[PDB]
Amino acid sequence: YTISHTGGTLGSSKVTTAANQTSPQRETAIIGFECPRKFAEIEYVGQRDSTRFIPRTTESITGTAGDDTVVSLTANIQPVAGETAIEDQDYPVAVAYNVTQGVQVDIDAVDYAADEVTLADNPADGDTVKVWPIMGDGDVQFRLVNQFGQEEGRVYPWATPLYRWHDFPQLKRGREINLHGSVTWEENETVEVLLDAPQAITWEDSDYPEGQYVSTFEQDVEITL
Amino acid sequence: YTISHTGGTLGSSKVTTAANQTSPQRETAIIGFECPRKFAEIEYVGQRDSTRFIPRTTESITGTAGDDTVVSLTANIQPVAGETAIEDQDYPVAVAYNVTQGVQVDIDAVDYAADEVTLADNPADGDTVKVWPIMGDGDVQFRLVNQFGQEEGRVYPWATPLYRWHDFPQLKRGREINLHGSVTWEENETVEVLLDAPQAITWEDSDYPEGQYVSTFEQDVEITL
Amino acid sequence: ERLGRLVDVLETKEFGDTTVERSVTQNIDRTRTDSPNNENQPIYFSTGPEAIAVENTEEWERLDFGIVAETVNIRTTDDIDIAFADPNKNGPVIRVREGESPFTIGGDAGIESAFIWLRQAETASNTPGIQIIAF
Amino acid sequence: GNIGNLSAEKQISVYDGQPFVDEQDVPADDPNTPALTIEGPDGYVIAVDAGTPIAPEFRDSNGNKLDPSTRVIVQKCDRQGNPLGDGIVFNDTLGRFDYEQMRTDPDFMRKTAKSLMIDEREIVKVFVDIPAGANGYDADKSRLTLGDDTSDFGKAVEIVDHDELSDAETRAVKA
Amino acid sequence: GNIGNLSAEKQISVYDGQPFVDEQDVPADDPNTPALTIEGPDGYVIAVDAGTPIAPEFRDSNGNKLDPSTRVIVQKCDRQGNPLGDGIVFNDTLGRFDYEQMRTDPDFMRKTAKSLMIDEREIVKVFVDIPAGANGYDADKSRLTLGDDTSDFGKAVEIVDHDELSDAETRAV
Repeated sequence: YTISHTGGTLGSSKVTTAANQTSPQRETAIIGFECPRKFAEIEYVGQRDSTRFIPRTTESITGTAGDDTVVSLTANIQPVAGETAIEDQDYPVAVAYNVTQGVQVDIDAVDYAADEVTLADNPADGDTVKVWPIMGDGDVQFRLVNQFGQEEGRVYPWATPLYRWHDFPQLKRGREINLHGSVTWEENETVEVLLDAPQAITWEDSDYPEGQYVSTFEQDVEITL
Repeated sequence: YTISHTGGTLGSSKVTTAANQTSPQRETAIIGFECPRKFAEIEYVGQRDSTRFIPRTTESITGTAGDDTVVSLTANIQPVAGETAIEDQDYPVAVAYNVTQGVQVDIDAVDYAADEVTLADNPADGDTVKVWPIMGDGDVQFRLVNQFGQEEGRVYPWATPLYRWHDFPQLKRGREINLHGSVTWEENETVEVLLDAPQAITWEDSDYPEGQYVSTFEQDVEITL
Repeated sequence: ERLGRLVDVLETKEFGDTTVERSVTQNIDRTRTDSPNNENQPIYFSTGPEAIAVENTEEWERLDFGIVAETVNIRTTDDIDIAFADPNKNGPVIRVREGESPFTIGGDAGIESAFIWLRQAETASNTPGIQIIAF
Repeated sequence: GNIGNLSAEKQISVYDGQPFVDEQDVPADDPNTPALTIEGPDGYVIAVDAGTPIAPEFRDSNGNKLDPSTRVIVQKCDRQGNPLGDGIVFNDTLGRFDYEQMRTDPDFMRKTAKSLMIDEREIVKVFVDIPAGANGYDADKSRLTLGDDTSDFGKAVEIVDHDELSDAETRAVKA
Repeated sequence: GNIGNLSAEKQISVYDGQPFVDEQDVPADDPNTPALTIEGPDGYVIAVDAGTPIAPEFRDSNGNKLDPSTRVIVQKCDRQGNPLGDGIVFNDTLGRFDYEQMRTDPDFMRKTAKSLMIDEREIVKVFVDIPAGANGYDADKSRLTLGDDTSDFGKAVEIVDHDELSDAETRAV
């Protein structure tokens, strides 16, 4: 007997785990999906069952006179399914928050060439702002990990570039990402998603206005019972 | 044992010739596609092999108070691909330049029946402005001249509306412009594109901002080597 | 089964002088040393005494013998590019310049060649030359 | 705890930053100089079926586009760096091209004509025939895209290790 | 340096500048006048099949689209300037046409429902049933395109010369 489920940021139980990477570039183990006692087994199939992955990071600034523009954010600011205007996109490239004011902010203008942006409200001298743009460049892939804390193998190991997820309309059928390879969990065992990039992933930043999860990773999968 | 090439404004050589027509409406030559010794033959077949034509004329005016509108442009303007918005065109529709100031004038709005436009800038007195709008109506056809400077014949001499080369999404599959007839060059011989329509046409006018070439004729064709 | 050897016989294979209805009179005549009958003589290609006044730079110019050739010799002033079987096809090229002239190729190595293509190599004045053959 | 087994004909796309590729900024009107230079990967083999898209993200230093009259050419080369005349796949312009969905909509995917198969040490080049007024090519700020493997559209590009006498016949690409 | 010959079946599309149809500006309650008087070309015959698109680019003297409640019909006629009752291929409205994509995309193209053939002195007439409220019609700022000789989508028109047995069976309507 089989069904279809979704593995997600929170999944069927809170044995799932998530954590960040380093500032130097290295494959770090970002997010781990561990299997419960409720089920019997799990499967995931590339080219059949799709996967969505919205990464975003954090930077911040202090204010002063004339600071309407924000500099190159240490990443290449891609479009969003090839689109440019924030209103027109499946999700923002960029979000901002004035913490001194304790409010959300919106964007005036953008410059993908110099990887810079420009905002509505010039914040005050000594004002504090945090910003959440998309994650830039980097590579990502999967890993199996047994009950012993030990690796067992990777899955169609062609590490996928980061930008490709941002370059498509991930919801639209046909354009939905399908990775490759196959896998089969067991009971007490784990799978991991790993990443290398020049920037630090973030989740659960309390000051974020849109929701409790700036970034997500979700996947259609197949379950026994 | 053939392949698909493009014959364009400049293309495979510089034996190719561009030149104008006359103001007495008198069907003259425009462009000479002379074939070189690199190749053996060229094969053009309308209904199969696409073509494109951005024709664009010249007018000249003096600026003064109230000269925000450019007057009846003596050219049949259309909506580029049906849409009238300057920004959402697959390409612009008319651009003008104030020479004494040496400055582009990007456009606010357009009049499609009267074939007029209105701009952001009010140039000054004794001041020279020039406009290059897309040419509108007209009738053209292909001619074949041997190496002897003398005609053999034409290629389906049904005139085509000059405005059709703007009408569709020129690049999208299935929507490409074509024509009728077919033709086969030889080594040194020449095809000559001919035209008549109510005004002159121009190229290489230096004060044009957008490219060294104001207007172009392109044709996807087939080649023997 | 011996008919295979019959068709494989070498009078019909690798005869140096290609036989097309060779009268024995003509065969005899080609080996005389007394006077120039129409088969006494060889055949080749040259262009002299004067060199060429080439002026092309881009589009390859052809030259054509009446043969297949087996060795070539060139005498040049300054600079050219040279090839066999160009350019529509994905053929190669050679560059030649002064200090390398007089150029020559073809041992009895196995060239088979009819056509040559020439181009004024850049990096010189208007400076072409002279092209010579032996079978 | 299985991961499963794979195939040979891996399906990909191609772009600038991969490590078998060379970008190179370009002046005004020197077509002979190669902008983009693919070489073979030293051991695998590449295959590009016909009817295959291109998404060239070509721009200037100052972020803007180039002249629409420009000619992009994709040409096959020898194993050294020379062109070949024959074996061209593409010769068209940029005014016909649109960047904001060039890898999304197949109706916007402008495509190839010929098939193509590349061996170990062979080279492919891109060339750019331009007027003299332009502002050149800033390859940091421009890029290219070719195919896609996640979708089911256009046609992904094939790569393989070696399968035997198919290779013996593929090696007949030699002139 | 040959050009290559052709077939009699000249695959083309139609438009207004072709001087074998005359355009006529219309009032808002003149159903019977031909806006288009499509005379036989005096030297050729025309053929069309079911499944043929129409590009009714009917606009006013300010470029506004006319009333979608208008109806449009096209029909074969006699030689003296008079319809035939039979010989209809199209009867629908302007509201079923999206001008920015009426002649571009497939699903925004309406098509014929019958066969059709026209001789050298025959006439076809397009008729335009308007209510009075509209601003009539203008042709100078308007046009048409019947058939499509440019796309994989749609079809084209077959203009032909005299081809003996076929033309005999054709005149044997």
